[PDB]
Amino acid sequence: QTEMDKVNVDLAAAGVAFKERYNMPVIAEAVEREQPEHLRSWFRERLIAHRLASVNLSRLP
Amino acid sequence: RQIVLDTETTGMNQIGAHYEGHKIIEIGAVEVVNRRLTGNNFHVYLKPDRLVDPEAFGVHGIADEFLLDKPTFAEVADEFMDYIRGAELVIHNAAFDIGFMDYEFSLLKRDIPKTNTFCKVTDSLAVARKMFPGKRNSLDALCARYEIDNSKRTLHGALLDAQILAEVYLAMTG
Ligand SMILES: [Ca+2]
Repeated sequence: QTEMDKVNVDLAAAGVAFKERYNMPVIAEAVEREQPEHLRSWFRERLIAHRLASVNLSRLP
Repeated sequence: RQIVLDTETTGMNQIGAHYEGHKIIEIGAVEVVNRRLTGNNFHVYLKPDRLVDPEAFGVHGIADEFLLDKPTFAEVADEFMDYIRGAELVIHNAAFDIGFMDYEFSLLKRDIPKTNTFCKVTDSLAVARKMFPGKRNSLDALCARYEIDNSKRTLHGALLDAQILAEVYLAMTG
């Protein structure tokens, strides 16, 4: 159940990427409350991995 | 063994095939044996292969960048198939989920027959509609009705709905 919390961290941390498309209601500060300090170390890296992902978006080929 | 499922997708189509042009992003299923939770829950994430629908995003918050490293339906095709093959599929508005499931199955081009041929598809909405005719029978509606909390749950996503649906299912058939 340990990774059950961990996997949710990646979910919330992905909301920061939607900032590049703020055409819809997206509370970027909501993730700051949903993500406790107990996972700040993981969230820190999550931001790096996600901020680089929004650059390429998806890209299948 | 009873299987409760809730499949989150990249939005739905209002016209024509509600699954055409869309993909599955999250699969959440819970296992119920002897009216008790065994803990054998199946929670996996899939590839969107496209952009998440604006409406779906506001529903429970899901970003495309989150389903990037996650595997696709092709990586868990047999895995999920064996998990539900020859079992009872309790879903809310089965026409939605099953439609997407079979859709993805055909995309694999493995001659895989419709899920309804190897699994007993039973809709919980139909049951609720018979019990409460003309009343709101949504998951949140039934949740509040049977005094079940779906807000203070750690499980986020399809797994959340699946868990709730399981409780509702057992409550109605209790
Ligand atoms: Ca759901």
